[PDB]
Amino acid sequence: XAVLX
Amino acid sequence: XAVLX
Amino acid sequence: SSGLRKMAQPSGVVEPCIVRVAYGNNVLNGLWLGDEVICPRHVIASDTSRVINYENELSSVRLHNFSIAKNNAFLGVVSAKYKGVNLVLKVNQVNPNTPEHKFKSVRPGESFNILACYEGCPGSVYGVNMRSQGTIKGSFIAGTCGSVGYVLENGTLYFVYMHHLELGNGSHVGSNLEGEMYGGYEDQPSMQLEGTNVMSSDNVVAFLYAALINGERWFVTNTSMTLESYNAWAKTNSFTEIVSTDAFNMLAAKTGYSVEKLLECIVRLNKGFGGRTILSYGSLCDEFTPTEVIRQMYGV
Amino acid sequence: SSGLRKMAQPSGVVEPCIVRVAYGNNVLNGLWLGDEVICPRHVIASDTSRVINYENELSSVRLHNFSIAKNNAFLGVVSAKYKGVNLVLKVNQVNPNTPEHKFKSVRPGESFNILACYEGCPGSVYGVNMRSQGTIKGSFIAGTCGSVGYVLENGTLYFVYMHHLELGNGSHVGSNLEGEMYGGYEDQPSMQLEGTNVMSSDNVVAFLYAALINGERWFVTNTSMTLESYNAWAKTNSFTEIVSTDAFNMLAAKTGYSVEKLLECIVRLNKGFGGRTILSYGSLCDEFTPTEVIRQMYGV
Ligand SMILES: [Zn+2]
Ligand SMILES: [Zn+2]
Repeated sequence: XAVLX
Repeated sequence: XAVLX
Repeated sequence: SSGLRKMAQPSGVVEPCIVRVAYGNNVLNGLWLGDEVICPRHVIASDTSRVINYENELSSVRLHNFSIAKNNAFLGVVSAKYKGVNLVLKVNQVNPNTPEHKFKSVRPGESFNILACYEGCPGSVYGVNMRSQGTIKGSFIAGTCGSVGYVLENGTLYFVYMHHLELGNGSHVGSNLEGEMYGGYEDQPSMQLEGTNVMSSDNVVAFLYAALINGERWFVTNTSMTLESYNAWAKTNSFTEIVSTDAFNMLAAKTGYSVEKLLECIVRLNKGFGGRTILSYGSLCDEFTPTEVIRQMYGV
Repeated sequence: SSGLRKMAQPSGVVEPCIVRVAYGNNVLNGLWLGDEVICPRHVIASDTSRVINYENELSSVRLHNFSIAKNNAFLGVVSAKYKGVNLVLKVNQVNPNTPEHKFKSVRPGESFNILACYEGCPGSVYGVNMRSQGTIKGSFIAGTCGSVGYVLENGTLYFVYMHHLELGNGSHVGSNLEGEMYGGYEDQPSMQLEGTNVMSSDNVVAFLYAALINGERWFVTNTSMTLESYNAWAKTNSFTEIVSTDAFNMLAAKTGYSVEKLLECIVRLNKGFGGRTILSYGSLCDEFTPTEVIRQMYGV
């Protein structure tokens, strides 16, 4: 659930 | 009532 | 999950134009463009608590009392003049960091930026929104007179605001740079009073689209209001009338809620939020344009 | 009548350090200081949706694919390296507008500034506040990866933040510039989840002093809470413990309300505002420090 910027 | 800046 | 908060456009092109203008022990901010400096005229007033004969204080002006400072530069006043409620001083040095720029007036409902500066030194940056009575809600600490408002478009730099007085309710009145006062308030410590601001419906509808986008929907109704009914109601309730659905047509298809539906919300919600919140606000704010809302939920 | 709103410190010293860093079709922001450029490492990742073997993608890196741009300058990468979750690229040109600067980490409860930049181009400026779980509430549109956080003190420029990932609740996780991630979150599109943030009591007390100063007093109680009772309650209610009354002693004498009295308010108000508002907020925000509040109600 972590989205890479 | 108007205060000069 | 995003939230809806003011942002300001970066202040870098503006900061090198902000000068310290002093006369006697009067210190305030000034705007240094080309070989000219623009500042509020009261820096020459002998006193700022009763009405000043400003034309007499222009005859009275002494150029050696001017202490104008910017970085390592000390700017000597060649000549002085009025352009409305502001001074226009010609100085002996051209600002080497003058940006391409223009002057315009900001309209009611439009967002712009304040660069709040204490006696030459820029201090903070934040977004505001011009209101129909020609006032804004600043944070203007003593020292920030002549602080400058601006907005960037395309990306043309527009200078739009220079800070002057505070009214009893805390509303802030500035001038544009042609030296005309917003709202028509005179440049005097006189009894002046703010009328009633008409809310920007375009902005409020944008606010509500933001909330929907965010996933906040408790306020949405089983009914709606036609464009022509809203405007009829708007006219007697201090709201602006809506011209076209067109600027909302992306926001409308993306949420699935028509403008007609958000119109009735405005009418009901105006009677109070009933203790709940929308995007954490306690009531309808009209401070975000449809452009601001799109740009922060979707980008570009 | 003032109101209580975030302000950001001017962005001018920072803007000339923000560069466009591209590799292949990966574009994000980078920080150009001296002959070095700092940016998030994922600009080299072949893909950003499953776990990357970053050490392998460093061996794999090709310097001719780097397109780093700033104004009229194109910066050639001399060498590449990791410092934590960020890249450190040595370039063939020294930034002619490098400011005196330092790196530090911002602590939970402290305010700082975000300069949000889209692929090289700075776009907006606003204030935030680091939270105990090492996340912040940004507005980070796609494009703003590697956007930079900073704070000015004395007036030493500190670089404190570089933007990396977004969690499911919308919380934003960045690194400092030594390349350590705030909160300890790993630089991967993995299942990561934010714990519970402990509220800054110092900030909340400041918030309440602001309201009192503003003339808002409906929440003030006929009773109070000792410093040691508050801390005992704070420990089991996700609030920080208060060390000293000392930073509030001006604010206390100026309103006539002791900290003890605002402690009990925090306890009652935490159970809900009961539909009313304080400074237009719907609940206790802990985003304003005692320093911010003083500075905007009184100046300097
Ligand atoms: Zn004035
Ligand atoms: Zn990352």
